[PDB]
Amino acid sequence: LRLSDHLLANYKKGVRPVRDWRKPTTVSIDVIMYAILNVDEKNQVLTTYIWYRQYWTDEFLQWKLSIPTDSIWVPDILINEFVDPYVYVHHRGEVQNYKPLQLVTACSLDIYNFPFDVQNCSLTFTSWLHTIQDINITLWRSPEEVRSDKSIFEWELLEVFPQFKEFSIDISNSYAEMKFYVIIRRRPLFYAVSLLLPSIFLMVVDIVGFCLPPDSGERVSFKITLLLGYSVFLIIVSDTLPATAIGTPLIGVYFVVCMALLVISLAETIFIVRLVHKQDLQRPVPDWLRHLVLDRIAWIEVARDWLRVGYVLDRLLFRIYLLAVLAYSITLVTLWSIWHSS
Amino acid sequence: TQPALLRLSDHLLANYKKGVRPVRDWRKPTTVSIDVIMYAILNVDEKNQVLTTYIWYRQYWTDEFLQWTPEDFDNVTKLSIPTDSIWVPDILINEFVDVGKSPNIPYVYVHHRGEVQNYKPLQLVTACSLDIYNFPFDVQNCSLTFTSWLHTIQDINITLWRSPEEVRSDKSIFINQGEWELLEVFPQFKEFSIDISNSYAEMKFYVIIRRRPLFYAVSLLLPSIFLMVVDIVGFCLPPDSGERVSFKITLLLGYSVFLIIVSDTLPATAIGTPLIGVYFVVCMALLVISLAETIFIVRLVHKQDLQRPVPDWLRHLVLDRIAWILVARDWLRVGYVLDRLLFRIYLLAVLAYSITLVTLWSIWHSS
Amino acid sequence: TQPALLRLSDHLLANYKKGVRPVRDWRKPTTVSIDVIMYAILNVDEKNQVLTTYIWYRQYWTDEFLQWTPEDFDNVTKLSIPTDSIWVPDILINEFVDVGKSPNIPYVYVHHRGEVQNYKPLQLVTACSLDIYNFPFDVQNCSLTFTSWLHTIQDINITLWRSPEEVRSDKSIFINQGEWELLEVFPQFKEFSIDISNSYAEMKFYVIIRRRPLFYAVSLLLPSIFLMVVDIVGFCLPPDSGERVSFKITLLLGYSVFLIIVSDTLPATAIGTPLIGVYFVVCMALLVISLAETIFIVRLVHKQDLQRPVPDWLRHLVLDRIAWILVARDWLRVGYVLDRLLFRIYLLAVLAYSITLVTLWSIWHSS
Amino acid sequence: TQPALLRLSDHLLANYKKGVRPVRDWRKPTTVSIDVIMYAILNVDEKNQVLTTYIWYRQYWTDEFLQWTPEDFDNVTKLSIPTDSIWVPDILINEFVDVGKSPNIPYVYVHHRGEVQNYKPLQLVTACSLDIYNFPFDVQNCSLTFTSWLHTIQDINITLWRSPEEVRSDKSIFINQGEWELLEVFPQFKEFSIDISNSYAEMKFYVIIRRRPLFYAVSLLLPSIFLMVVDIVGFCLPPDSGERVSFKITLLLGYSVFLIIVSDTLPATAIGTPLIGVYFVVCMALLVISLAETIFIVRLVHKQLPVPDWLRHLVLDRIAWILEVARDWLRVGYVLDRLLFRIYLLAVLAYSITLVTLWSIWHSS
Ligand SMILES: NCCc1c[nH]c2ccc(O)cc12
Ligand SMILES: NCCc1c[nH]c2ccc(O)cc12
Repeated sequence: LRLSDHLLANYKKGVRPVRDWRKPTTVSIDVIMYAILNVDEKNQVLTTYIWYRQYWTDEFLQWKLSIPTDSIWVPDILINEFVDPYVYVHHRGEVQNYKPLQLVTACSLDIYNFPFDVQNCSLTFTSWLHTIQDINITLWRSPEEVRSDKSIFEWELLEVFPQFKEFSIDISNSYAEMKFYVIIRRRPLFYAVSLLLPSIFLMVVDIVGFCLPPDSGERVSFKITLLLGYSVFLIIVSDTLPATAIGTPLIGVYFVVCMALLVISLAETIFIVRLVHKQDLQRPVPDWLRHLVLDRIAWIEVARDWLRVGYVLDRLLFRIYLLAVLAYSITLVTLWSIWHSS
Repeated sequence: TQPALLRLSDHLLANYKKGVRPVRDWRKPTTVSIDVIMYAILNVDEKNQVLTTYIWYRQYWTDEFLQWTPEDFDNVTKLSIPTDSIWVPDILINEFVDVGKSPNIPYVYVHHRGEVQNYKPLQLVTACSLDIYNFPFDVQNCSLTFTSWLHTIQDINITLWRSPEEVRSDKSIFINQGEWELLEVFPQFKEFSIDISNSYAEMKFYVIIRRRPLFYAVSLLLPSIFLMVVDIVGFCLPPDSGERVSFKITLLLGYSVFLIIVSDTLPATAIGTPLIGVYFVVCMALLVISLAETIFIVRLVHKQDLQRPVPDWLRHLVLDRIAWILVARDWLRVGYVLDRLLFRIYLLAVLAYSITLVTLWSIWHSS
Repeated sequence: TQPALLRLSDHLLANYKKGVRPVRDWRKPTTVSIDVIMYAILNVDEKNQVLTTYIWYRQYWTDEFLQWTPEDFDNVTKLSIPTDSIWVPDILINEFVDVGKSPNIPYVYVHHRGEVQNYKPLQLVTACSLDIYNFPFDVQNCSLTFTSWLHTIQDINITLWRSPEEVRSDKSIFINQGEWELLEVFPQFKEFSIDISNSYAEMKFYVIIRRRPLFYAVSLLLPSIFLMVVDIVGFCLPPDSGERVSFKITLLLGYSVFLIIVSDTLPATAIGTPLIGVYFVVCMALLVISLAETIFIVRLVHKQDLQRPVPDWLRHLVLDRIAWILVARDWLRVGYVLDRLLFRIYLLAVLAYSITLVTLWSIWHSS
Repeated sequence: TQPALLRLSDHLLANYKKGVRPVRDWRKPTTVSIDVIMYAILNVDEKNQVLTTYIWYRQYWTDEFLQWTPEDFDNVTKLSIPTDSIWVPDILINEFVDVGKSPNIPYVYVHHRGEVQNYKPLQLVTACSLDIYNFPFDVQNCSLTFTSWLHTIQDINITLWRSPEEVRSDKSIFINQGEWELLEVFPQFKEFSIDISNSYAEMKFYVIIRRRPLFYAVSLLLPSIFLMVVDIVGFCLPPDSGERVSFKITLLLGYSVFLIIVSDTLPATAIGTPLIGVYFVVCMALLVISLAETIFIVRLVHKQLPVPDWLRHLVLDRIAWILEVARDWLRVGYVLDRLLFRIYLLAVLAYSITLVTLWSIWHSS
């Protein structure tokens, strides 16, 4: 009890421990990651669980002692991109600080590879107000060699490595910047089942629908039901994939491409249904665009007028849709290869 | 005591009282200089109220009790002492709904002439006016006001550390990510007085903000126009006694899904739904009317039913409305002419929808 | 000489002991006038029955130790004593389930006669009843009980700064743009006694609020009405025709999705579900029953599976039904009477839904 | 002259020092009565294994240094002393995780015989083992232990202000319209000792909370059973080789939306998913299998190949006993579709049975 009274008398919080104020103090911090947490995909902020572990170098306190955090000085080393009591002090001249934190740090998020995304984010360390001409953050050891190889970890933590430069930080002329880039990976299984699994069947059922007779009215009902299916799947699209200034990911483009393609197919099918003997109306073609289109096809009552053109247009659209499906498959293969590479 | 930093700090904080305002004459109000630099507007979340933002905040007021003269002390020109030892003005936001989670930092700089610098980040959450009538092409005008919560004008006064024209166009450190882009910050100085004649000092920072609708356009708009163009052929291309019974209900369910999608991302507000939602409701009503028409004039009601006398004065109307616009046979003719009328109404509705989307885009771009 | 403020603050705070109730006679209670201004209703959580609201709170008590003659201290009649340096009473809301992220105001005005004014913004997370039987046309009242945690009437007595009418009809700074509209704030003071000699002062503010249902009406009421209307009008199709089968199938798919998201959207409390959830699940059951009727119809005529069996239950039940409403052929007649019965049931259900909506709106608008 | 309250407070705290046990004698201990009243169960995070409550915790210890004759201080028989100027028992919670944000009450009465009372609201966050295997019909049993911390009895003897019967039915102030229903608060007294030399004193405020399933009845159970019935009637209605693939994929999309809602509603634990997530996943798997088989059969029949004959013998012998070369393919597709329908009916029967069994266990409490 009386030990604290003696030590607290000859100590001031506001002053830096220095023999002379010209000499700059040295502060060391080692960042410990654990249990990576949810990342808000909106490209605004990500939340992670961290351990601080700050080590000091020189203090004018000499005589294990436990003291409240308000009885010893703690430097205001914080994070530049940052949003949202017992002290382990030794009599030899070293102090230890134990406190868990959540960064909830703002960063730049990449969605263009959803859901197989391996994005990079930074953890910059500095002091918000200190000029840091005397409290530089030169570290005790280099975390590059030791931290990178192994760590103690819906998201996967992959690699955290440091990087330093002298002059930086925009709040003031701050000498403290030891950036901690963070690499994370996402579990895609739930996202795969929720998005890719129902969508890929929406690519193969439409192929099956092309086997139906184009002139038959049953294909119209099939396309109507698939249009309702895309209407329903739009809810999944809106709920699952996030919003970003870059827009929808590379997967989201193919969804609207296939929806537009099926809309065009349905419109063509309905037009052919009208123009075949169901309604016909002896409607003639100008015979100019007809022969032009026939010449284009040449390289890779009222029956032949409409049935042939409808069939060839349906075959062309089926080829286009199969090409779109192949592009989708290639995109997923490439995304999975690049994500599993990391 | 050889470094004498302890001596300097204890000399400045010897007879200093934190609670007393630092003025030699009590009749002179203390003037606070405010600098606000935007960082992000992350997590706008619900659009009924609330606006989350991150700013970098500064304060510059002169303390007359910390005017220690140099050339006799350690010859320093800059001292840092904890914020818990000096008087700090009670500057607060009127819309200060949530304090948020921000690191409260000590050690405000104190100059050798007494000037105090109070750099501090603020993770603000404020309540402002959010008009979603033009969604997704939305531009919002939210206020970040700063005022003394309890001190009056003759106690605390508010000024700007830099001229307003510098504040408007100094979005330097702002990160240009997320769905929202900051356009303008407008500082204005309007006094505050609610009940009695104790004049307050209030400064308004009008944060003009803009939304990027690219994702929203791709996700919600382009499918909507696809359903419009499906309806346009659907009214005229499929004839009666066909698949129209399933067609109209399927597109009606699609429009209902569109209303659902608009609803989930847009919270309840004094305005019911944006203009796009109003047009979706109108198209749903038109589809209901078309379905009622088809069922009532085709199939079991009229096509299968026989010897049902249908008179009325509508045949007198079609002798004139068909000129203005341009029992089985009678039923087919009346169904066809009313279907053409519904075609014209829906074509007008789609034209109005496209025109209003163009108008909203023009307003959003010309902001 | 010393500044006027420093001398006055030293004179007031010398030999001043907080934690002692500032009265020169301990037998007279300290009257703490209370005034509350409602600023915003941040959130009304029916899940946890907690009301999140933001109010501007003012206190008013007389400290008999902080009295000074204005003739001295250079004619000063007001000060800024820190809050944590004097006696501040123990009034707090009994309904707290969370303190809230309310900023602290470290200053008060002490007048030259001892009158102390406390201004602070309170972010309240308080428990309520939150009956959702009338959703969306929902009117709810919440109490804000201000009483001292452990001070009786003989120690602390709570009154109103303003007259009850002024508190009731304030509507000054409230944000009239959210989901909830503030109807009134009803203050009334009742002495609360746990026993015969431990009466406690208590002030109750009744925050009566009213939801804005236009958004919910457009999002939920219009689609959920159009869908049942088209379901009614689709019974005009022949019961035995296969065109109704696809109609029923796709209507089932769309309406099932619609109800999935609706049931996700609707709130739920301990009492159960709103009055419209009953009609929604009733329509669920009715649509399932209609599809089962189609199942029975299709198997009769699509194949020869049901042609061989004959009705063993006879027409007695069917005869009673046709009296109440007013081999194949027999099965088709059974299908027709069941279809007519389901038509009556749908008509009754939709009529009841419309009457319920009208009654809910009339209750909501009247009060 | 001097105010009675001011003079009395000056006299009481002049010789008083915080940190020393108020009992003048060095032998007999300091009894500390306790009275805990539950107000609300704010949050139960099963993933983090933290129980967030809100109690009204009261202490009644008879201080000995705060004794005064009323006749000497203008008949003041009761005084309000700041809680930071006198000794207060250091009773903490053994299951402590976080203290939360609770209002600060800085006053405590002392009577003319030194009878201090300390009422305080606590937004406690405690760690208790939570099992969600019976969601939403789950009954939890979370402890609440108040310990002596520094003192090792014969200094502080924690006792109850009221008998366990009074504290058991503390529903006079509870907000009983939330998700969790407070069943009982049963206190248990037991002494634990680090060493045989001396023992500690503690209480065990067993708090049993039962979840109200009516919150999720319309959100999960009714939509789930509606989708089960819809899947059944969608197996029944369309022909197996007919125009069903479009309807089946629309149904699959709807049920995937339902699973999105479920994942946004159900809670997650390190133990695993509740008993209904298994049924949801099983129904998804069977629906996907049915859609894939129907797609395969329709593709083969529209291909126009007759039978592999490595399975026809077993299908006729075994698979057929569930109860034009493409015609045999259509028949075997129909047989497998009927088998899948029977499997789905068995699965929905199991789902219906387990819900009543879970409800009965929940109702048994
Ligand atoms: N910035 C608000 C200052 C203010 C002026 N009048 C008030 C009345 C109550 C209150 O809490 C605050 C105020
Ligand atoms: N002085 C008010 C004490 C108090 C607070 N909450 C209470 C609830 C019930 C009661 O009898 C008393 C109280």
